[PDB]
Amino acid sequence: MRECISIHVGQAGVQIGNACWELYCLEHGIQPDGQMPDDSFNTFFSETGAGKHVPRAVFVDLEPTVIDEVRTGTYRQLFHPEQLITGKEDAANNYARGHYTIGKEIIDLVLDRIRKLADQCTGLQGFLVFHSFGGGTGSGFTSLLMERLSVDYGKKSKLEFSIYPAPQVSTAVVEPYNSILTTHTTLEHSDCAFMVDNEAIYDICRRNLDIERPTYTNLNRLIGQIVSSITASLRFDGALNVDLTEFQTNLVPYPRIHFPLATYAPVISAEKAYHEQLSVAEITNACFEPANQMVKCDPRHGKYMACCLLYRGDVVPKDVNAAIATIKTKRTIQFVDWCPTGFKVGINYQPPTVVPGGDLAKVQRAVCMLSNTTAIAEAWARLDHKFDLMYAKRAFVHWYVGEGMEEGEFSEAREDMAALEKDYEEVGVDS
Amino acid sequence: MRECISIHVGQAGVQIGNACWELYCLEHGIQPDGQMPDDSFNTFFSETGAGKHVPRAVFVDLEPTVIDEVRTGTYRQLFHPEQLITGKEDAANNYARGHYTIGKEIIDLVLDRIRKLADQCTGLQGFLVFHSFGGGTGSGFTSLLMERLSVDYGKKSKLEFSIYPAPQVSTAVVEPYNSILTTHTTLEHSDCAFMVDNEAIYDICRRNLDIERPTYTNLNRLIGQIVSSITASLRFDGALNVDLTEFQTNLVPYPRIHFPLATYAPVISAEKAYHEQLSVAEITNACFEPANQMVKCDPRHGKYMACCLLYRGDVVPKDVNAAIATIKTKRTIQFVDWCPTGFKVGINYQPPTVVPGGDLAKVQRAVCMLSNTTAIAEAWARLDHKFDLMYAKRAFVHWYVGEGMEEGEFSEAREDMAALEKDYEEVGVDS
Amino acid sequence: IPDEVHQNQILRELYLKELRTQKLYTQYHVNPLRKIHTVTRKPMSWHDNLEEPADARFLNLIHHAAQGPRKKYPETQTENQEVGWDLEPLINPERHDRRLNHFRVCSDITL
Amino acid sequence: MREIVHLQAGQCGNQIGAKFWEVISDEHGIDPTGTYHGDSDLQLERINVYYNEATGGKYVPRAVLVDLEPGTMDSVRSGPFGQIFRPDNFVFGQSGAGNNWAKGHYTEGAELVDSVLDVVRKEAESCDCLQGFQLTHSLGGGTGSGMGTLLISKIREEYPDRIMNTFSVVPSPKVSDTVVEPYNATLSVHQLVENTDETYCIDNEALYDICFRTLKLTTPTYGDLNHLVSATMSGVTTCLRFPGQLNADLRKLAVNMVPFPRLHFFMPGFAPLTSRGSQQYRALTVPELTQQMFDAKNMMAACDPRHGRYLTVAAVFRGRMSMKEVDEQMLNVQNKNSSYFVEWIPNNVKTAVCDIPPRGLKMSATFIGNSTAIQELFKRISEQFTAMFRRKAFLHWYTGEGMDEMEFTEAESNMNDLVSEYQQYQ
Amino acid sequence: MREIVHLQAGQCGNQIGAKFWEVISDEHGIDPTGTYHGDSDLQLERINVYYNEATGGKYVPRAVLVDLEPGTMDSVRSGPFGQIFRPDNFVFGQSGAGNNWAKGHYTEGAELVDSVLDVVRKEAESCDCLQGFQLTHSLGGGTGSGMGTLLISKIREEYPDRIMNTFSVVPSPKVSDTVVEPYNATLSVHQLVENTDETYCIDNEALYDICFRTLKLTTPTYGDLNHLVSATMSGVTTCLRFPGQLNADLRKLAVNMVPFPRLHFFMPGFAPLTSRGSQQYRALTVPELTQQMFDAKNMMAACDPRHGRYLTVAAVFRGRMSMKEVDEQMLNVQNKNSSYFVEWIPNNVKTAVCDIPPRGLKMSATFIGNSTAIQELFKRISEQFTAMFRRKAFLHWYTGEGMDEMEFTEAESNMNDLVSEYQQYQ
Ligand SMILES: Nc1nc2c(ncn2[C@@H]2O[C@H](COP(=O)(O)OP(=O)(O)OP(=O)(O)O)[C@@H](O)[C@H]2O)c(=O)[nH]1
Ligand SMILES: Nc1nc2c(ncn2[C@@H]2O[C@H](COP(=O)(O)OP(=O)(O)OP(=O)(O)O)[C@@H](O)[C@H]2O)c(=O)[nH]1
Ligand SMILES: Nc1nc2c(ncn2[C@@H]2O[C@H](COP(=O)(O)OP(=O)(O)O)[C@@H](O)[C@H]2O)c(=O)[nH]1
Ligand SMILES: Nc1nc2c(ncn2[C@@H]2O[C@H](COP(=O)(O)OP(=O)(O)O)[C@@H](O)[C@H]2O)c(=O)[nH]1
Ligand SMILES: [Mg+2]
Ligand SMILES: [Mg+2]
Repeated sequence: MRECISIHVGQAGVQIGNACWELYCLEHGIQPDGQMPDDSFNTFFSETGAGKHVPRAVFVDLEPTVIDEVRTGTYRQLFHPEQLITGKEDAANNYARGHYTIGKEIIDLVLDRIRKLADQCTGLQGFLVFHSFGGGTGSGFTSLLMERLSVDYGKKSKLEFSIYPAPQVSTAVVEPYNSILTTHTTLEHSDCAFMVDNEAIYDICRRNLDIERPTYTNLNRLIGQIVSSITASLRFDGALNVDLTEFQTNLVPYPRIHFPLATYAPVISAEKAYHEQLSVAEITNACFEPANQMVKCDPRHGKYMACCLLYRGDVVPKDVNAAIATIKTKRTIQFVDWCPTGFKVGINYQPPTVVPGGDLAKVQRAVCMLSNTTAIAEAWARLDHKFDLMYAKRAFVHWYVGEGMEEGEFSEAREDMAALEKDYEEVGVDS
Repeated sequence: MRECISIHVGQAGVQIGNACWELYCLEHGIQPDGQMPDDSFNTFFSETGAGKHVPRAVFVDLEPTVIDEVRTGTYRQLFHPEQLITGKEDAANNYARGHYTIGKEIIDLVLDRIRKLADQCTGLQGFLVFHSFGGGTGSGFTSLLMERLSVDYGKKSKLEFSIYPAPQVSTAVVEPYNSILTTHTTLEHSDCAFMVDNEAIYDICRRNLDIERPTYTNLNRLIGQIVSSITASLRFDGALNVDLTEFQTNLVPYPRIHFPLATYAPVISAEKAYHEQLSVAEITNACFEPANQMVKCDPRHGKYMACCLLYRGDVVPKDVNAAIATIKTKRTIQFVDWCPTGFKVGINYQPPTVVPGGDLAKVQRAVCMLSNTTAIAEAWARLDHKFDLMYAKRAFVHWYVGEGMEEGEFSEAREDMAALEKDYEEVGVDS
Repeated sequence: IPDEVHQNQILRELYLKELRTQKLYTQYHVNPLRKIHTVTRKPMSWHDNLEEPADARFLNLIHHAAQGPRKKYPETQTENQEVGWDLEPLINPERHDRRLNHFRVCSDITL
Repeated sequence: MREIVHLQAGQCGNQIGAKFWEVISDEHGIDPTGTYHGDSDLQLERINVYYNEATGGKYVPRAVLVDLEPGTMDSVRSGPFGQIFRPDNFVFGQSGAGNNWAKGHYTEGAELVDSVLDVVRKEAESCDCLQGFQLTHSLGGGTGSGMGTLLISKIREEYPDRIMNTFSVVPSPKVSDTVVEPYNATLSVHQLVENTDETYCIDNEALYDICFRTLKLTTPTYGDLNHLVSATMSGVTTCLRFPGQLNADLRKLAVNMVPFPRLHFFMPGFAPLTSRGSQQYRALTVPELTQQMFDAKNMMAACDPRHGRYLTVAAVFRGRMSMKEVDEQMLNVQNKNSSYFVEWIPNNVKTAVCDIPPRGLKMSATFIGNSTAIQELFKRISEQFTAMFRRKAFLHWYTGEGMDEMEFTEAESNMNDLVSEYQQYQ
Repeated sequence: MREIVHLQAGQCGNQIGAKFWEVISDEHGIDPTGTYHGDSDLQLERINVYYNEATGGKYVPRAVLVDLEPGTMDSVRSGPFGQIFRPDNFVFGQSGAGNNWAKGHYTEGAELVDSVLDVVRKEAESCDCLQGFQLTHSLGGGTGSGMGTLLISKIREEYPDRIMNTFSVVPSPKVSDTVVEPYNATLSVHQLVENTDETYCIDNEALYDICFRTLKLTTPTYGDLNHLVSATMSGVTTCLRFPGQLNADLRKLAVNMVPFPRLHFFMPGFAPLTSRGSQQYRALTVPELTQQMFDAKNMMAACDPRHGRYLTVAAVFRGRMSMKEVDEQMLNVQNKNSSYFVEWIPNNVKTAVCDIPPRGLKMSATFIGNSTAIQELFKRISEQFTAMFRRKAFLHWYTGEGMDEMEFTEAESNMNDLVSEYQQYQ
């Protein structure tokens, strides 16, 4: 009955998506041809008369070199070929080109396949979109993707899983230019929106998973485990079951603030799993470490508004509420005085499943915390400084302006970003 | 005892009728020689006492090269050798030549065979006339063919299947001249007039059948499945059964408006049909898709008058009424205020039969849709412009004038056609 | 104002040295294994439906092209094919056991 | 069923038709003895369009060869395929015309057209239902222009409602041969305005440019030039002899390309031609075949089609192909070339595809185009006639045979009216 | 899918492509006859970027070889890899420019532009969607730099929004092989500053420096030099033909590198190059590849960015490589070198990675980086141009052909303004 639609936008969306959909098939025991050798698969797969399953995913891309690798590999028989949407020409790291020039040629094809998938749904819990701030139409076409979804669909959930531009490492020069102009869309047309930046995931894989040389496949296996633990309360029985709309309402203090931080615990190797036990209290303390956080910001600087936790495995409610008491006793961590009861707890019996060839090991007890802090103002004023530092001498403006957008729209992104950072300042003051 | 006679006039009626009769022969399990290796075949065949089956078809043309391929082809033993009536000299895309000076030699031969075929019938249901508006023989000779059938048979139903001249692509120069004079006959001597043009078949075969360059053979096999779906009610039983008189009363509100639009669903290739789940409540949406319309006109600009739906295969009557309720709740689909009961349902038990070498897929559920809309007003006004643009200073008129028809008949066809387009404007308005 | 009596012999010697330097294609009929188009034959015109043989080499090329990367290559060639390369289960899939494998089960009232 | 009597006139016409009967007997697999040795039996389905059955399974062509010098036919009879013609149809005089239009029309024409019309009466009466006639000639010689125009005039008053087809080689300035060349072409166009249903215009400049630059031939012998013309004649009438999905015979193209009765001059071209070395560097596709059909280098008339407006275009295709590709290509060339094509006739193009191409080739192209650039040929011919007639050049040869001097004034008044009709509709 | 059409200009223009079409043919496994000998099916997946398809399984390059001296193309045609090109692509004149820019721009340019734009319409219209065009030339001769500036100006005007990649070989004071080469360089960069999207500055001093000091070749004939130039030309646009974990095609490098439209001059350099004896003591790891890459020894320009400021940096990598190492090594060089990098643009570097390495090699990279050291080459060229123009040197072989004398001062006003912009951004 319950079901969602995945919208993998961009080259990062495809590499994330095939990491997620590889994990889903082995989780539900479905072969690459789609036929198995119970309604757990109903949330993402669609049943036909012949015994197959079609994933409810739409791949949004503007370059054919990233779709044809999907159509050639092992999963060529899995996905329906009309779900993979390829543009004729890439915007090539341009928000403006994917907003006014390139994106309106295939905006009709995306909304048509959205209509077909939502027609098959008997009741639609929400949408998941996957994209990155850095790229052109991963940030650009996503901006006009939300405009059509919000107007057509009123109160349907639309989750925005994003990748923030890292403060130090980058693969572009116009990367801060693309990120700030997407603040207009996400502030207005997003029910929820996560972010993890790549520099933080770089620190964890070096020291926790014991990998000298990882690529984006080992990062996207980690991000697949985050989404799997989120949606498994929809797919499997739980001692406490938490739906998609449940923790959506319970983490946001204001409609202007819908930006949690995601962390996962434990992340250890199969040789280090031979040594250390993994209990409920041991994995609870690991989510509060600023080293193991998956965003380069320190909650020790800021203040927690609310907390959402997602437990999986041999998890007893006795040990959950015992470890919460220990965390409130330590004075290194703080909570705002206007949220005394800030936690939310969910438990599922099924342990997380592992992928063959992956880096992690199979674990009984795991937790995926969703905490909203005032430490996100640390990673915004840094990017607002660098967006102001480049734009002081008026650089790269001729490429964006000449494509159709006026020069005053850059100044519009200044005040909306300046006002949004002011709304996070008034949260942290105590009454 | 319910029997019909098919008449293929001109070249365009031959290959359209060629796609039909190779489809009909395999639908009834008959060998190419015409002898079977059940009274269903009596609608379209006559059983000779020796054991051979003869089609109820008269192939008439003025050029011998298009019929001589039939006399030596695969089913050269199927037809009677005298039914393949062949003229001496072609009309050369002249409505004047095929109506007055060339068609007067062959009209005596064809009415004797219609009389001899209809004398064999113990009960008659209707005629099936296949042609196109563009060519001279399919236009001029069909004009005086139905004039003689009107004075011989009083209240006999005559289905008129015609290929409409496409707005953009055209294989003739004098093509708009033929269609304006042709409508004068069809306006008075025809009970229905099914309109399908070539250009929309080109686009539907591209994105749905995934064949980039279709020829006439792939075009007419789509036409054959529409005609086979209409006649499947007569030949085969069903939960709901319709006749030729059934939808003639139910789709023609006024004597001047008998031009329905015919589309088919699904049109899915064998590679994709392995993937999708096909149900009754979702193939009704494929009928009302503006891209899947078989005529190059926008149904969203016009208002519907009536719709006739013919489902085939594993169809349950709860599913058609759930699908109609889904369609009527939408706002893009519009209906006139003087017709709330705008639908009609037909369900048959036998699924459509695919042809070896065909492009379609073996599907249980298929639907044929016949609507009479106000969206065909724009499809004639675009051809009303082209004829009057030719007739500004008498282009190509001297070939028709020297034949034997007078100059004032071109204006009389324009005056009748301009009066007919004003009928759509006065009935399309709400009260 | 050109001199055509010289232009013609310039073209003649040009074509002649092109004839001297021309080397023909050595008859290695290579075709892409991806896609090639067809034209549908006539229903009644029996000049199209003659009995005629079909190549088996290109059939083998189709049956080798429509295949998985693991079946094609012994070792992986690029990095994007690394996901899903090993699809085998390390433990047998005892999905029938409701004891250790909790799953959602349909009820008769909802259906 | 539908038959055409082929007719050849003059030295230029006889050499054109000798190659024509050599190239289309290859299509039907007829040996020079006249028997049948072929591979596909479709070649006897439609062979009576151009041939007459003889006893013993021998086929003879339906051609009449008229000339005034026996020095041309004995070369034709000593040719490769010279043994198939009937010796009765060889009609000739003994005294030459001398490249004078008045000789072949008034002096020596009246003694021979009694015999020639007797021969063509027997060939036309032996048909089942006559489609029309075919004539190959040139507008620069005494026999090709003088007797040819009178011979059509006698035909039309006997057979009023037929399809009269003529091929003419138009005189050219850069390949000017005779000193009285504008005299012959001006007096012959006067008759071709009111006496023929369609005329094909061929220039000798375009045949030289095509055979040297595009074909890259070392030796442009007249056989190779005539091999270019013969591919046009075979491709125009291929819908009579060869079945296809969409067909267009002579009368279907007669109505469509003639909007007004004084405009029946066309520009042919052929499009699968390739150079000596670019055989393997080419892709045989319909978009490749369409652009070379429209290419101004491949026009068989020595005038720029870019300098005028197309009235109507007919493209006759061959080989196995799919015509969704046909209609998309012809809309592309109409849409992107808005200025060249006329606006008073949308969809100027007409197409026709036949299943069987010429042997040794997968696909073939036949172009027939009606343009307003034809006035450039007629204006240049008219001024050379005007320069001669002002000083009365070479008139004593023509006026001494019984032809009045006012007939040239009537001819140029008739011809200059035709040039204004081209500009009137342009 | 996305297409770059190749163009040539001059004797240096033809010799660059003669080695460039050889090196990528072996990359795509194409023999001199033109067959396919490949072990990976992924090569043929994206091959339509540079090859057109012909019948029988033939691939022909999309190159137009332009020259005014046919002796150069005859050496190209008689070369090992010269028969692959279609013969219509060779466009030649009959009289040379004589190393004069004005001769190749005004006098003989107008009679040869009609031929080359007649060809490039066929190389553009015959496909689905164009990504851009490519030009290679030298700024020392009047052939390549002459109409090579002027062929762009019409085709930029015809095609307004495309991508125009150019390879320019600037003249040098040490390898000065032409007296009039400052007159050639100054009036070409003047046209190049407004007509061109991208331009790479390669100089023969640095080509000599790399082959002598680093590669230790004893007899480096220009084929070996053109091997090094064409390896950079392949590595820049290798994302068009090969998918990667992170891809960046020509348009991706187009927007991000140029901060302003008037500064599109870059310096290429390459890393894996070593000497014949130093291979077995050298490894290939990402640090080794980036350590040698920003080294000034392997730069292919006659400028040193140690005296200047890196505006924007790029690096396009190839081979089996981890994302972190490509990111951690490039972070250190930005942080440690606080003087060579600009301060008003942080994270100056763009990065791309390609899975498919060049054959016979495991790892590789291609460098593009815009610096204010390019004004060293611009100032020393301009001062020699002003020195000779002060004393009326060689002018009547330009102004005697019908051109104004004041166009130089407008070009001088453009030349010193461009170097003024590089100073105020430094
Ligand atoms: N976390 C994470 N980020 C990625 C991954 N792949 C790409 N990115 C981010 O994506 C940004 C660049 O965008 P692209 O990968 O080119 O894809 P895109 O967003 O569609 O941009 P275009 O290709 O120009 O359309 C980089 O700044 C990266 O930060 C990935 O696998 N994981
Ligand atoms: N949809 C469709 N249209 C066809 C087909 N065959 C012919 N036509 C149409 O028929 C029109 C011309 O008429 P023809 O079929 O060629 O022959 P005709 O009607 O007898 O006219 P004449 O040949 O002059 O006697 C063309 O413009 C085509 O659009 C077909 O198989 N399918
Ligand atoms: N196409 C073509 N033209 C020819 C041939 N032979 C001669 N001509 C042309 O015919 C013209 C002379 O015509 P002529 O032979 O005197 O005509 P006649 O009086 O009927 O014999 C010359 O200008 C030639 O260009 C030929 O074999 N083919
Ligand atoms: N990098 C490089 N430069 C060359 C090469 N050949 C010639 N040049 C340069 O080109 C200049 C002369 O080129 P030139 O032959 O006159 O060019 P053209 O006039 O266009 O044919 C000299 O200054 C050389 O520096 C080469 O193979 N590589
Ligand atoms: Mg994208
Ligand atoms: Mg016909």
